[PDB]
Amino acid sequence: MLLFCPGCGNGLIVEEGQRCHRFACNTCPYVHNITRKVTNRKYPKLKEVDDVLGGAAAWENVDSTAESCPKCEHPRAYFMQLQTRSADEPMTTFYKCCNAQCGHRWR
Amino acid sequence: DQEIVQMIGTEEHVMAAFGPSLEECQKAQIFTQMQALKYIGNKVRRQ
Amino acid sequence: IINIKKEKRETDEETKQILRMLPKDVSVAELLRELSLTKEEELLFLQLPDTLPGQPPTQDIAENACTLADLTEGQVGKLLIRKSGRVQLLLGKVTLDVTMGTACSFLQELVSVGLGDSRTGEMTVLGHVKHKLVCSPDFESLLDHK
Amino acid sequence: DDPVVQEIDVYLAKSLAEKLYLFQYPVRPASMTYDDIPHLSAKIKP
Ligand SMILES: [Zn+2]
Ligand SMILES: [Zn+2]
Repeated sequence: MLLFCPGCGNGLIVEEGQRCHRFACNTCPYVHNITRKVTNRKYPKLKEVDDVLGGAAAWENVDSTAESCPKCEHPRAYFMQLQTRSADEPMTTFYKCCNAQCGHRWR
Repeated sequence: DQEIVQMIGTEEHVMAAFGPSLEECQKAQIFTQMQALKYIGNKVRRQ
Repeated sequence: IINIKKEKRETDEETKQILRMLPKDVSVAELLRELSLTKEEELLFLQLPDTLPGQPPTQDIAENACTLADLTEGQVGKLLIRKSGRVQLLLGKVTLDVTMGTACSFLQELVSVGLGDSRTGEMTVLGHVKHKLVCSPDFESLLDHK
Repeated sequence: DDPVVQEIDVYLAKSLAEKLYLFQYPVRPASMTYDDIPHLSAKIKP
């Protein structure tokens, strides 16, 4: 930890004297011998995440259900709408249909 | 230095972050106002 | 090792780093425990406003600031403690409110430095200061009054 | 909220108006005091 001298208030460092390890300041003859054990834990953060991802139930966090696509007309789908282009007057669509492991990706 | 640390903050993470600054300051022989002013003047650019 | 000269932790309220083995108070409960729970006297440090609701008595004036240096001795006001924790100070027709100031943890020694002679004086340590009070005008009442 | 109890009076004293000083140590906690430390002198200016 951070310790300060009661005399002048400067930071105390740990050195070795003639009898035992002691805290001392660099601007005053104040010292303090260590009698019992002193500890300073920090408890660093541990890795809690298992880093497992990609589940089909978690992936199907989308609105698209029971629609009709021009590729395989399967019910389960995955739609995305984009409006980030002023030159294109209409909007932009991205539809994916992987109900029977098709994996389509078009505009 | 105790007054400086009290002015910075009394939180454990605050002291843990400010520790390296105190260590770098104690590495040099700057402990009074005159020495710090002399160091700054040495670092002062000519006008 | 000497017990009254150990190293002090950064937290002044938790300087007990090594051992041989605080909730924020309120002025009403403070005075209650200072008077009912115990009878020992206590030295307080309250901050009064810049101008008191009075006039300097024959001090050669102007609506200037009226501090304690102009008032005389004797009873100057009363300290009321209402319900729900209200702590007011009746200094005449108006009523100020007293709240807890910054909770100081460092040493504050109230001393009396009396320069009786022009060459040698006496410094008298009167006591220690622990709590700080703040007295403020009740501007809401002053506004709703007129 | 009426003033049920604790009707303390406030008195004023002018004996030590010009001789009262407030000394606070920003680096010394209130736990340790200078009562046992033998003092030697104090320089001061009016
Ligand atoms: Zn020191
Ligand atoms: Zn389909």
